[PDB]
Amino acid sequence: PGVSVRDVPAQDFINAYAQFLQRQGKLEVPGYVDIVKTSAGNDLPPQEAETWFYKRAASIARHIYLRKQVGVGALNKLYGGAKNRGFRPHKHVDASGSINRKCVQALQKIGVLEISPKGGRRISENGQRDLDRIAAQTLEE
Amino acid sequence: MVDATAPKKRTFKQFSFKGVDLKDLVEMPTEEFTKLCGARVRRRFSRGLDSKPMGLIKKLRAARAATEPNERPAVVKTHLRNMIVVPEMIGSVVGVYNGKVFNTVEIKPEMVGHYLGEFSITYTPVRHG
Amino acid sequence: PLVVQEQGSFQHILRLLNTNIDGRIKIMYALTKIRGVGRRYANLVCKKADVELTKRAGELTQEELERIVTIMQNPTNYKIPAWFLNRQKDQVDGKDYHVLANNLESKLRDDLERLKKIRSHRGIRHFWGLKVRGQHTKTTSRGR
Amino acid sequence: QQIHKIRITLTSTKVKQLENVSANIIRNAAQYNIVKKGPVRMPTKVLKITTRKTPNGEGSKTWDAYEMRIHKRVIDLQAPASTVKRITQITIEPGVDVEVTI
Amino acid sequence: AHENVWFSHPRNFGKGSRQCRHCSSHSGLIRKYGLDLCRQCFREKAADIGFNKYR
Amino acid sequence: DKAQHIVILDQEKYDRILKDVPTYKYVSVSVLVDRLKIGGSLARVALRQLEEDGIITPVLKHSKQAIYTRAQ
Amino acid sequence: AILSKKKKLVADGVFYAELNEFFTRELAEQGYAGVEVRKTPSKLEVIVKASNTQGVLGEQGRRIHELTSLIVKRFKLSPEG
Amino acid sequence: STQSVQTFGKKKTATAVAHVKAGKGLIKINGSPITLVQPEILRFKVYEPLTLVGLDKFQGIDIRVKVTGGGHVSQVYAIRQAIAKGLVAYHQKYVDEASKNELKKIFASYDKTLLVADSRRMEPKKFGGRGARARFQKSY
RNA sequence: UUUCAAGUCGAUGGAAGUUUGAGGCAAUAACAGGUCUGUGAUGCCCUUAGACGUUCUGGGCCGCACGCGCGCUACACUGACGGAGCCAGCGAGUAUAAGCCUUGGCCGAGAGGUCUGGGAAAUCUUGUGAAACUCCGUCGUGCUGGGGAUAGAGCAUUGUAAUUGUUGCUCUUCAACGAGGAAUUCCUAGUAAGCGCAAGUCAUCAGCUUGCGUUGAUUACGUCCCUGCCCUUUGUACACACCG
Ligand SMILES: [Mg+2]
Ligand SMILES: [Mg+2]
Ligand SMILES: [Mg+2]
Ligand SMILES: [Mg+2]
Ligand SMILES: [Mg+2]
Ligand SMILES: [Mg+2]
Ligand SMILES: [Mg+2]
Ligand SMILES: [Mg+2]
Ligand SMILES: [Mg+2]
Ligand SMILES: [Mg+2]
Ligand SMILES: [Mg+2]
Ligand SMILES: [Mg+2]
Ligand SMILES: [Mg+2]
Ligand SMILES: [Mg+2]
Ligand SMILES: [Mg+2]
Ligand SMILES: [Mg+2]
Ligand SMILES: [Mg+2]
Ligand SMILES: [Mg+2]
Ligand SMILES: [Mg+2]
Ligand SMILES: [Mg+2]
Ligand SMILES: [Mg+2]
Ligand SMILES: [Mg+2]
Ligand SMILES: [Mg+2]
Ligand SMILES: [Mg+2]
Ligand SMILES: [Zn+2]
Repeated sequence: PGVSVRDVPAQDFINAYAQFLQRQGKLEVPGYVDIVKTSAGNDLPPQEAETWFYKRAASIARHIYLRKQVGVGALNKLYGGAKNRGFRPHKHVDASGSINRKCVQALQKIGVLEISPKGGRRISENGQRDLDRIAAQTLEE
Repeated sequence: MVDATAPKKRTFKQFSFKGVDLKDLVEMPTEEFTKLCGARVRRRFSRGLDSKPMGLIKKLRAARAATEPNERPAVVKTHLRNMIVVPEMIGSVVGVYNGKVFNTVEIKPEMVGHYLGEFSITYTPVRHG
Repeated sequence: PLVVQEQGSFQHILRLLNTNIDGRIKIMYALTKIRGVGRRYANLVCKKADVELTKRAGELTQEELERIVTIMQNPTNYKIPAWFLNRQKDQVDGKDYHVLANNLESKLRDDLERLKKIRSHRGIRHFWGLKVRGQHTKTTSRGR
Repeated sequence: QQIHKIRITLTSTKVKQLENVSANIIRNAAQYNIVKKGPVRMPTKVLKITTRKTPNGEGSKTWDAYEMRIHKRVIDLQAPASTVKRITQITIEPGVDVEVTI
Repeated sequence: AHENVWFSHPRNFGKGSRQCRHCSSHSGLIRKYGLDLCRQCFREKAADIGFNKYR
Repeated sequence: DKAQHIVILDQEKYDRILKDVPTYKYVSVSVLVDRLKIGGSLARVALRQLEEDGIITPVLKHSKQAIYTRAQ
Repeated sequence: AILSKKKKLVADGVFYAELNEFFTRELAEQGYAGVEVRKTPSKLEVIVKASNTQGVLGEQGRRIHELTSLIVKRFKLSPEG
Repeated sequence: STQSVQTFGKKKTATAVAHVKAGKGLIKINGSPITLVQPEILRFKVYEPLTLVGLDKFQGIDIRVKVTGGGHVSQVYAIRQAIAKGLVAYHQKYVDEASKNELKKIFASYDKTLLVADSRRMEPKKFGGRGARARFQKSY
């Protein structure tokens, strides 16, 4: 029997792929990651300043693995949350476009994803190959 | 914090608006001036200036040319209180409608970039008791 | 990554920009006591000064404290975005600024007379102590 | 331009005439040896409009809730174009409208 | 001269830009499904149009 | 206002911790705060190390609740 | 032109509602009961029920002829439609 | 083909379609093992149909379910119903009915919702209030 | 149990055993109830060319010492943030327009911009990957990282036009509020409460309604003690009927 991404818990799989992606170091990180907030609905930048971009790129890769031609607009809605309008009721607001677009663009030049026909971004021929690998080095303990 | 001192300096300072002093400000064309003011003003001039704002400017220019002993340039009256003050019209006096009367204002340099009707309150203030 | 101890290095009360900062507050939130320094701004100057946010205020050395007050007074020199600043596109010189503890109320004040000197509608309602942003007043703001 | 895969779309507000026309076409497509696909019941659309009862604004806040059900059916036929159109005139009904697309 | 002033203000994208089919009113218009009918005019014509109360 | 819980760990309190925590039926973030007078954040790092040092056995693991017991 | 299914069935109803009231105002004196709009290929059959079908079809059917013309000119219909 | 039965379980809006095939005992939720269901505190809701009969019942059958609609909790109850109904439906068709009636007895004696879908649905909202029964606060 | 009647309460079976759950319709009369500010529905009165018609420009309907009502945020740790997990239903959508829903790609911290394509629609927006929620962290009882008014400076969108900030975004200021007196409202099961989403208004603006679904209880299943209404008896000098 084999191992797939679907055979490992999501929360600790991303923590393992994030660790690999940081130590590999080949992923290009934009220069504003120490300044920007993930969403306009957020009020503070991520608390894991050194590692938040890697973990989010790891999350983006895993989420795309399980689906077909997800766009970048859909990624903003997924990671967006409830905005804290002061006295008005809460509302859902999408996340930042640049952060998601840079990750998929950054992930496209590291080899894990590519632009799919009829829109979206498919997982690469090698994208399946290397994610299933990380799953195996996750569950041995 | 180390320390701090505040010894303010001058050099016969002329009034200045966002890095441009009054001398150069006034004879700048309004096309160039809008490029250094707020977002609302920049949007307004890009949306296209209808004839009404431009017609008032032409009359305001003539009213200053009417008098050359250098006193106040006589009042031009107008309803268009959505006019944005430009350096070209500094020193001119305009009568701005508040719905009932012609409030008279003299265009001071610090008024530049503001809406013309923002200096003519349309309602008499409430006074209880 | 474990509990550590120190003796004589902690400083209970700090003084930055003529403002007293409690030394037992975490560094990111201690600077918010300085007027003109919010949570969002304090998060970045510590990250630009390589001061890890896991330190209390008294843990910092003098070398680090001076490195922070330098950045706050010169934000643009440390790749701090213009849009991130307190007072950008200044009225008189047109440059992007970030006013601080004692400078903030002075230039905030200078804006008030500048509104009042031209006798604009917004400046007048500021003079009356009423709301200036169009909010309704017939039923709200009745305290004193 | 002979035998084609031809779609007839049926829409109406009332189902009795819609099923009669639908069944009548199926009946005529049975004795005539024409292969058929349908009828396909599209999810009915409920056009709802909720107004205030009061022409004025006095009284208890009471509301009407009007409805307009729209039922849509599509039937696929494999026959030449001349045959399908004359079938439509056989099963013409005032309530149900018909559109034919190749 | 006068024709350029009479009825010169734009009357589009506004509440005065549209009116009831029946009563030519400006208030309480129903624009759903392109009805363009006053809410009062709709009630007195709903049965004719094909809208009925069921629930 | 009366709390004034200690947030910096000196040496007198450190060995007092290692001398007092073992003699507890049940330790938690609040238990450490309640009786050792240390802050909540300092308790959380103390619990995560005392478990790594083997003095403390983890009964239950959770972000909002850490249930620990003596290892003796 | 291109009209949605939701917006087309409503338009037929709205057309019926406006047409029905037109007969009530015009043929009030002739006991107008109701109207039935029978759509058909190449024609739009309209059946009006009235107590007196002489006032509508009077003087060699002049009124009904002059009445169908008022509907072609208002709904932009072909004269034969 | 082979011995395959297909069933479904439902909660408020969630519906889980279960396919029960003959095999080595493969049990996946939307292509993922049931041992990794997100609602950890409710992981035993789907473990109940397993430990009640004994895992030995699942040696010869493999189950793959697809759950959509509803919410996070409503989906858990839909899944456990599809599994319980799928195991019973396979025995009725490919095993003697004596065994099928045995399994159904343990399930019903433990939880009716394992086999019987809950009929509760949301009451419609009525005007004059923000809820089905709730009304706007009244003043005199 | 019962007059062994109408019925009621328990079990069993059942998808459903409270009229199966919820609504729509709804009698005989009546009110000086509200609307002539929905009507090219109306009687009468007023006005009808210096109009009370209609149109254009500008303001106001928002105006603020105050009292009252429908509500929204909150006063924290059953929590805030920061990452991560990631599930609905009810619905709507255009053309030579006067411009609809808009994915996908590319810019932008954001708001937003740009280029293409799909959809007159179970096809595309859309699985509307919604929010509460769950996991892991930071915070640690502190007017604190609760709360986000008020205000300064700046960036976009809609619109002829944003000043009396339409709305959105960025930085900064960070107020009352530490669970609320006398009183008083709504509610019995997928109900109440949270929590969002869609449709209506709509160039822009939803703290509003109309619906929809997510999570999902406590406590009766009783009575006439308060309150309102109905019935029977009674009194009456009322019948325009106690506003007698
Ligand atoms: Mg989400
Ligand atoms: Mg999220
Ligand atoms: Mg909140
Ligand atoms: Mg809030
Ligand atoms: Mg006037
Ligand atoms: Mg009923
Ligand atoms: Mg009346
Ligand atoms: Mg009255
Ligand atoms: Mg009238
Ligand atoms: Mg009238
Ligand atoms: Mg009206
Ligand atoms: Mg007039
Ligand atoms: Mg009003
Ligand atoms: Mg006002
Ligand atoms: Mg109300
Ligand atoms: Mg959270
Ligand atoms: Mg869809
Ligand atoms: Mg604020
Ligand atoms: Mg505070
Ligand atoms: Mg009451
Ligand atoms: Mg408005
Ligand atoms: Mg809306
Ligand atoms: Mg309203
Ligand atoms: Mg009597
Ligand atoms: Zn009308």
